[PDB]
Amino acid sequence: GSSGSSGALQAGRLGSTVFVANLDYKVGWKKLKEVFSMAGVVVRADILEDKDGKSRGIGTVTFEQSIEAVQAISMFNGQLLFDRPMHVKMDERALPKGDFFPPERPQQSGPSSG
Repeated sequence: GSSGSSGALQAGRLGSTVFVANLDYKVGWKKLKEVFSMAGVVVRADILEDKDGKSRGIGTVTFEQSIEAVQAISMFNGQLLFDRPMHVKMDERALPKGDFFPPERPQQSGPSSG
């Protein structure tokens, strides 16, 4: 069987979700969320765990509007929390919002007929 042909790329950095890494064990979804509350309202706040169960210093925060999300990422980008720098980067999976329509406008004109 073939090795394993793969393919991917990053074309469209959209969304609000933010990936947080290098967090303190003590830091819980509570504090994390409460903190991110600054940039804006956290629609969904939770922490990422591994097989063992203990958080690997990685969390996830979801704001309401992109604007708010961005602010946090920055205001938190390189922020020293509990004597430990946090890593807030824009999420990868940019899920849509069921909002998109094709360009359809009522325009008809062309008086030409032999």
